[PDB]
Amino acid sequence: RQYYLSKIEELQLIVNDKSQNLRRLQAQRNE
Amino acid sequence: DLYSRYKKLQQELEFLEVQEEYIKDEQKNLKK
Amino acid sequence: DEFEEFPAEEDAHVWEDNWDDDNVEDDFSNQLRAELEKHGY
Amino acid sequence: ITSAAGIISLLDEDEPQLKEFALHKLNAVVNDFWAEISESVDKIEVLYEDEGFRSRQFAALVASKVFYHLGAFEESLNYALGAGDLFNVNDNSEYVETIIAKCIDHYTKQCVENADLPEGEKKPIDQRLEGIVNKMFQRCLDDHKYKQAIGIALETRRLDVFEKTILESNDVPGMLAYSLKLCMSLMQNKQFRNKVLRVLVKIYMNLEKPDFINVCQCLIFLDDPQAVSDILEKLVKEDNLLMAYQICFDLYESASQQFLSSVIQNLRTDQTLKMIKILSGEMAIELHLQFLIRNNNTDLMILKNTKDAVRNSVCHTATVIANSFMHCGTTSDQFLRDNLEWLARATNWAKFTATASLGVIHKGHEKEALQLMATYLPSAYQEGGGLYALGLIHANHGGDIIDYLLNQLKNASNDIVRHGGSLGLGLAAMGTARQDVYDLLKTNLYQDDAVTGEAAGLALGLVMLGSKNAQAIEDMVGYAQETQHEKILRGLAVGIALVMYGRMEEADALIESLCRDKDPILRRSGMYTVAMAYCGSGNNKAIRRLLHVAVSDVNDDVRRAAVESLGFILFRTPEQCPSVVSLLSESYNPHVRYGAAMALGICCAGTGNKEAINLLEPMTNDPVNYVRQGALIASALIMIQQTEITCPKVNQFRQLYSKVINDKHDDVMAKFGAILAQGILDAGGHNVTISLQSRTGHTHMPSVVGVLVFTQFWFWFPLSHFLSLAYTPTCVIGLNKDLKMPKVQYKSNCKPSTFAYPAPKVSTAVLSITAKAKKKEKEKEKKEEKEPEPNFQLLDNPARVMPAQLKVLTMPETCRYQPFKPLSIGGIIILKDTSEDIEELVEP
Amino acid sequence: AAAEHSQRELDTVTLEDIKEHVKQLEKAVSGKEPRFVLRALRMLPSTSRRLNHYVLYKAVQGFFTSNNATRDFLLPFLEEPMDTEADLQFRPRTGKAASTPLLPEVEAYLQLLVVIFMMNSKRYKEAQKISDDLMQKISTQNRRALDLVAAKCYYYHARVYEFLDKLDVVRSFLHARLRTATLRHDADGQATLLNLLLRNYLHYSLYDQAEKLVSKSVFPEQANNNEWARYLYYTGRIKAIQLEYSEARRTMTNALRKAPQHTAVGFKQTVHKLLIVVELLLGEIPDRLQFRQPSLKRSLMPYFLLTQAVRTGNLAKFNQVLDQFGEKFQADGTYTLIIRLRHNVIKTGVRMISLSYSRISLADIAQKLQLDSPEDAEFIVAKAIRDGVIEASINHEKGYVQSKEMIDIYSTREPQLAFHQRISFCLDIHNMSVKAMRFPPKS
Repeated sequence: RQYYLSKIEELQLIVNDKSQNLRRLQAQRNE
Repeated sequence: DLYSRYKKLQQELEFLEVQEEYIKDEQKNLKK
Repeated sequence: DEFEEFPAEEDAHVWEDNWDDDNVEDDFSNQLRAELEKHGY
Repeated sequence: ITSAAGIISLLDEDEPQLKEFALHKLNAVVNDFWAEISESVDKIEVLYEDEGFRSRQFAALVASKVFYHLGAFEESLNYALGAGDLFNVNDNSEYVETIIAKCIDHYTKQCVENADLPEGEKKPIDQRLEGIVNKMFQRCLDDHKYKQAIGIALETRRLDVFEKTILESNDVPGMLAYSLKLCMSLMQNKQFRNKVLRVLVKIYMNLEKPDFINVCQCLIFLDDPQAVSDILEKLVKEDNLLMAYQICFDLYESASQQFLSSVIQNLRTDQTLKMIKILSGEMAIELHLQFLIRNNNTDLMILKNTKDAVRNSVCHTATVIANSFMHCGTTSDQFLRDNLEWLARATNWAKFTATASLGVIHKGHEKEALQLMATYLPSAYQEGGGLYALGLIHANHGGDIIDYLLNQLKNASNDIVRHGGSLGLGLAAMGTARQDVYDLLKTNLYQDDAVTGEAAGLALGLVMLGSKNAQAIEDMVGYAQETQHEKILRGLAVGIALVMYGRMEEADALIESLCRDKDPILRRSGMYTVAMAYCGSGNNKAIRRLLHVAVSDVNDDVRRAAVESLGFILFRTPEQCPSVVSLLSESYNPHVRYGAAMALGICCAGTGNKEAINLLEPMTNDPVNYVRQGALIASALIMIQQTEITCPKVNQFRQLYSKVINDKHDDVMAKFGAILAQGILDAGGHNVTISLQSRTGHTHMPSVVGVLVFTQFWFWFPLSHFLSLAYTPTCVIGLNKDLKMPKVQYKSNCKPSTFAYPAPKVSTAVLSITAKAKKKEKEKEKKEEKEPEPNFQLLDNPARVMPAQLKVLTMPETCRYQPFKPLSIGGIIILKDTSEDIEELVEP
Repeated sequence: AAAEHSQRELDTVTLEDIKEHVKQLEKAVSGKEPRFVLRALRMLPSTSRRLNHYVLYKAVQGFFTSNNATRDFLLPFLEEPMDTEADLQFRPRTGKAASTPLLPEVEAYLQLLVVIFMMNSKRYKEAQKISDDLMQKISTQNRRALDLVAAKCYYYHARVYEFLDKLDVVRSFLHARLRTATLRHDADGQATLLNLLLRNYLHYSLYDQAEKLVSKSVFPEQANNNEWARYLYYTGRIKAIQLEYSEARRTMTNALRKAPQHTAVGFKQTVHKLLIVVELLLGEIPDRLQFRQPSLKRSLMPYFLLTQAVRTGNLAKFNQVLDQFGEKFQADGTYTLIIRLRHNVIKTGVRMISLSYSRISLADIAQKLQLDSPEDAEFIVAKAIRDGVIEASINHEKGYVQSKEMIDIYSTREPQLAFHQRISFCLDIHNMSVKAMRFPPKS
């Protein structure tokens, strides 16, 4: 069960930075 | 829940990519 | 964040000092006195 | 100490025995000195490359470990795979964990490719690689909870292990429900979806008492009409009956008319006559009609303050369309009967909406309707309206009405009556794909009468709904870039949109061919075709195709149909959508802003998300008039059947709708949203809700079509009534026998209170002596001196429960009669009748 | 005593700091940003001190206290305070929070503080048992944030072993533990582990073993300044020994530039020690402003007499210094490098002659460098020319070492290339600044 959970725990880091990124791009836009 | 978390996360990543692509376009088009 | 890993292991002269100053050589007047005397004779 | 790496000198030697002690030793010390052995590589590699070494299978392990330490995973599995037994089987160490992770990570990539090209061209899969994964598959099976390996099972195809996992000990068949839900929701390949479904059905059949409810629901997506027909017959021959009824009653509430028409046909080849009677939809409308008529309660006071607040503008059509919602499927036309002179204050086209409004009010009336329509409205517009009105009553279920409609459409003034006629016939035989109807609809379209086209186009699309008819799509478009009369295109734009409903990959050419055509109307039809062809499955490819046009394209109309079209494809997951458009909805051209509201509305069918709402909150103040108009409609669309307790803005907007309508200096367009919004909030007397998603997770073809053509009200007011299709009575019928309607008393779980049915100068100071008199006057004054609440609502079989409360419903365990189909999902359910002395028959 | 009363006030403030750390630690876990922890970990060295036995006990009696075996592990390993009058129950976890197992971040952080206290209390074994268990705890723990808190503990754990003075028992452990990070794309943990590992390698002089590890391994570019400074020194030490001098100066000077302005009096002391010796072997007289600085004044004074020797070229003076100050060099780990110089003093004077003279006749070079014969200089003159310490051509037809005719660089392509490396970094800085910009998810 370990690999199936480590894999989700690295894709979680990538989506996390994407979400912080999408917020910024929304900010650069609305201005 | 090992599988369940997996598909929601990967779906989120795939969908957040679309938001990036659209926002990247709209920033460009707005600049026009 | 002191690097305690690397142990942190009179001449209170203010002026910044250049390498050439340390050079040990006889005073200038003695050089010229010799140089002038040598070519003088 | 082990502070050196000269062993690689041993592997430099030639004695085969001496290599083995070196190779063994490195694998005993590779975990630390991965550096030097990295430069060796070839030395260790050649040992395995050489087929004569005595312990080659040990060479790869050490070499593989060196590469795993170095980090070239692309080569680590290669050597790991080459070895065996000791290679990775140990399944104990971290290096094993990292190699296995990739190996099962590598496996899926090949298998996904393989399932793409299975016609012999499929690339080979190494047995050791399959060996390790299946060994893992055999590992994941026998280790611990199988609800995990199943996910990895379907992660890398491998249907055999999928069947093995669920069919194995599996604790209980509950994990079958878990797998089924995952197959429907988080599966993005239809071809796999079919293959997963076949496994889910096959497991269903072999069960001792197969779950008929799920199996028929499973089959519907699998598109197996004949298979369900044989299931129905055996259930009848086995004397099951009681379970057979729900399978039919659940079937009609999800499937398509073509599916039913085929499934009914198989049966024809006593009780079966009952089965046919209930699959065709006779019963559902009648019970759904009996519900709404028996449980109707529409606050006519709300309309009155809107009728008297109308400034005689074009908002007379709004009130005529507003009430249609407030009485959709209720037959309570008291308002139109009551206020009669005012009804006649609208003439020309609005007369066509009013005549149509009568049809929606008698929604689901059936046999009485044919005379019913002729009685009230027996005028080119009015007659055209009645014929269109007749279709609404028999919407999706014409049956016999189609033949009369076909005959009546042919004999017409070749004017408005033809316009209403085609729309009525198209609506009546919606999805029938009937050739006879289609040929006549074409002739009217080829008539090229402008107003005729706008209805023939939609009628052409609806009749061919989801048919992919190559002739229809080629023919429909061929008219588009060959006709003037923009109006005819407006119908054709949606008309060819619905022809591709739900294929979801099947054409994908009209989506690309149309999006490139210069004619902006066709482009919109291309964008809509993305909505109707990708409804539900939020394909990230399409959503990127569609947001693009809404940001770059120039013709603003296509831009709107771009942003708005998102909702149809994201409606299965209302969570993502309130975020995607949250920034679209402030775009510099107000058209794109409009698409945001309608996108938010269609997106969130009936949920009081309060996240979509808050986005529409600032919009409702938008300077543009049409951006405001859509905002209220989008808000009203999502806020249907929700009390202030359910969503804390519902009561806030209601007075905003009242304020906008009762205002005098707002543009009529904002009001049209206001009037329409009023009808949406109380549609069906607070007894219907709009939800494109079916009860069992399906895409509701009647409901989704309803909204799409409704959104095309900007181009035609009389299309407005098409939202009547999106009203699904939020009801649970306690049908026990075929016709018995017992007065079942069942209870809900309204926790802290009840909800649902909502609603029915200055004193001047004069400080000189004011206080002295008042302080002396007071002195003169002194001288003068739910726990048992509803949620146990004793409601007849027609009990209105909104979608959020279908779960908090408490089983009628107290009542002598309890339901045999699980009574937690609204709709029509079979009451499991207890011991004899059956009574409490209801049939008003 | 009021000193301890301020101490417990320091404890509570450290507890509040810890509670700030734990609340931020618990913040990052649910805050979806590992960045938060870095602030708590930077206060770690600051809060690392200022703690006695009462601190952890109340912290561990304030934190944890879930009745978990955790209390049973570190409470015995630290002296417990008496029934103190100011029993401020500092429990950021109340009931359910106590019932909920401590997140792997805070537990290690608290355990590290015990570990730090263990170091602060010289209890490297109780910390050893604490720490390896910490690792034995965090070895299984696979979160994304714990990698940071794990990284700090690692060096302390390497540091607890560092005071344990074995460094081979952790040679393997830190060697494998590193590989756990790299298979995780983790940023900080890989950085911290490598530096501690390398320190292990140089400490026993396995430069060959070390030179490999840097060869295959890649140091995360987006690494902590503190770490980036460290790795550059160790690589500089390795490169200098490997006879790649010119690169040794570039990294060491760059390593020095990254020193934490004024916190690490030591690191700047040692690097300058190698830089001065490294520079001498390459033929460059080091900067004088070094030897006068306050912190490095007496520390580098031993090297001072050397650099004066090389410029003077008085070999007798050079040997005299090694005889006296030489022994001290060994402890600094530089004696060997100085030994290289003793038979390399001729190079600089060959550079001094090539920097000023432009056509010096060989016989003259012999006179001004003390070379025994005009023939001997030729090999040395060419060799310095051969080794790229000069830019001259020896025309043996008439025995004159011509220097290269320098050109107008601004008309050649050198300035453009120097501007490119500059502009690429300047543009990259803009992207890195803009790329993060950390617009908080609009609240």
